Order: sequence, then structure tokens, then C-alpha cells
Amino acid sequence: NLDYRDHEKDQMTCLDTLAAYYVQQARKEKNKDNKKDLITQATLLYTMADKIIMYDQNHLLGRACFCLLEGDKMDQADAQFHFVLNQSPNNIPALLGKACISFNKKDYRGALAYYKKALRTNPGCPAEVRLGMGHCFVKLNKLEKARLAFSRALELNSKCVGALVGLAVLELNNKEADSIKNGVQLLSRAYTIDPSNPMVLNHLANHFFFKKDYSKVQHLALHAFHNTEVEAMQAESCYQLARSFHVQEDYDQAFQYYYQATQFASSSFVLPFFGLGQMYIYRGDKENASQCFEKVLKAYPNNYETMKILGSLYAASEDQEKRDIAKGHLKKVTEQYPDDVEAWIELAQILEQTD
Amino acid sequence: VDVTRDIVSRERVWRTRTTILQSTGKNFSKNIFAILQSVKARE
Repeated sequence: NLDYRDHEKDQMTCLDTLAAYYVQQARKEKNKDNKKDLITQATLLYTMADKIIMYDQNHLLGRACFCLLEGDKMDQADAQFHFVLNQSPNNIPALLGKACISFNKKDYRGALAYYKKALRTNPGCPAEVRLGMGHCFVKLNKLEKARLAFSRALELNSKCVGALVGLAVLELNNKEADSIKNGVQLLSRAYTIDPSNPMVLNHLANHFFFKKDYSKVQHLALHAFHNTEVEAMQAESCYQLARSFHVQEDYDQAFQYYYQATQFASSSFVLPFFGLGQMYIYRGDKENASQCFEKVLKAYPNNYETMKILGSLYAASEDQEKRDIAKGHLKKVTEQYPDDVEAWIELAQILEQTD
Repeated sequence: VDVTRDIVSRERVWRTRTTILQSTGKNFSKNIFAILQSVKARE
């Protein structure tokens, strides 16, 4: 306000952009700046924005979104997002903030009811607000709903890869049917339009792994690893590298990748625990392969995991801590017939002390 | 010679002397030392 005759309102509207686009730009960081470099500028000017007008339609958005960037205080962010309904909720993303916090607490029922209001009004957003709804239609067995969400997102704008790689992930389960669409239309198209994505790089790597082309899996998994920040993608990017190294009789480099796959993200999937189980067999340190294979049964048993601890069975005699698991594993290979050849040997190798 | 470690490393001894002493079942001494101690107090 130099000579504008009481124009403080537009000044606060100006500083609101400097208190919201900083948090919006902190997520898509480049290679010369860090996260705190855009967080510290988002924390200073927000206090100066609240000197004129406090607690407005967007000022609570900053207090709520400050917690998503550090990964803590979820109840604080949900209680700050609810206030925009009680002050003046004149937009849809004024309410969409609660569903992202409901998603972080593993609440898809509370998130799906909030993502419905995003399509009725359908306000303006280049990010295809229908994409987060198609992302929650992934769970609770709504495959008829998530494709119908990704198709509209692909018809409004094909620039978005977030509506295309989902259909690739919706189609990765069919390995005998629809392979060309899954390696070309869902993997070669998402790659040429956006090569800096570690998801499509991981999926092109795991697709090339079955075709016995290991020259590109290790090349793409290095680029699928350095640009990601959250622990969900990096454990899998290290897991592809250690899987490509195990089949080459290269367990030295693959052991550290198998350790990083479990040290980064342990409750993600059963694959890193099984990889460390088959890896600890090396160098005669098969003691820890049992500890790492114990967590494989905790999710679900497998006909392939039963022979792992049976082969690496340290039970010898008068040792019921370890023979019960070999017996219970052998009871799994006894019914099924996956070309059993040595399965009956390990059966009788325990029953010599017993009947 | 190596014929010793060639055989003592692959064979299996399921039964030996001390095996013979314990029952194959589960007969602890809670039901044994009880009467064993009751006999000493009456004397």
C-alpha cells in the first residue's frame, strides 16, 4: 500500500499465493534445490499473510498441508481441513483435503465418500481430480469403477501418465493374456511421454526380465531409483536390481540390494523377505535365512516357500523347535504335485526317529 | 585319514546310550520328587 488508498485485501490475496504455491512446488523438487529450501520460504511468509486477515478460505490449507510434507501429525491436518467447511466452503478442493488424510490412515471408506463430491461440481484443476477417485477405486474390488475413471482421465487429457500407468498396474496380473498392450500400449507409451517416472521404469524392467533382456533392467532401475523419495518405490527398484544380479550368479551385489529392500520398506510386500531368505543361503549364513523366511508365512504360505526352509532346515535331532516347521512344510508339498522328486526324501529324513 | 571325516559327517545317529535312559514320553519329576520328599518328612 504505497498510494492505493486502502488496498490491503489484494495484498493478502497476493501473499496467499506465496503461502500456497511454495508447498505445492516443494513436492516436485528439481536437482539443484532441496525440500527444506522451499519449506523454509513457505513458513516465513505465511505468518506475514495472517497479519492482515487470519483464518481464511485458504490460510487453513497451509496449516493442514504443512504436516503432509514432514510425514506426521495427521489428526492436526484433518482438524485444520475441516475448518474450511465451517468458515466458507465455496469450492470442491476446500473439502477434498480430508480424503487425502483419510487415505493415509488406511481409510478408503472415508476417502471414497469424500472423492464423490469432486466429480459432481467438477471444478477446474489441470491435475484431473478424477485421478484420485480412480486411485481409490483400486481397492475394495472395484475394477469395474477404476477403469471407468482412468478412461475419462485419458480422454480429457492424454498428457497425464497417472491415468495410464494405473491401467498397466490393473493389467500386470494377466501374464498369459494381453501381453502386447501391457508391454507396448501401457509401457512403451507411458515411457516416451514421460521417461522420468520410476513406476513405468520399474514395470518396464520387470517386463523385460521375463524376456531375458537384462541389459535394460539394470539400466532403467538405476534411473528408477535416484529420483524417488518415498520408501515404497526404492525398495522395489533395488529389488529388481538384486533380482537381475541373482540370475547372473552375482549374489555379492544382490545381497546388499536385498538388504536395502527390507531396510527401506519392510511391510510393503513379501518379495524382499523371500529374496533375503534365498540370499542368506550364500556364504553359509543360512541362520538368518530362517529368520527372514519366517515373515513370509505370516502374510501367506506358498508351495515354493515350503521347500525353502525345508532345504535350509537346521533341525537335526531332538530339536522340535525346527523339525515342526519342516514337517509342516512337507505336509504342504505332499498334497500338491509340482513335479515332486526329492520331496519324499526330506519326508523320510525326518521320520527316522519317529515311526 | 579322510575316511573318518568322510563317514562321521554324513551318517545319522538317531539312538545312543543316553537316549535309552529317558522315556520316549514326558514323565517329569513333579510327580516323582513329590513322594520322594514326602517319604523323608515322615521319618
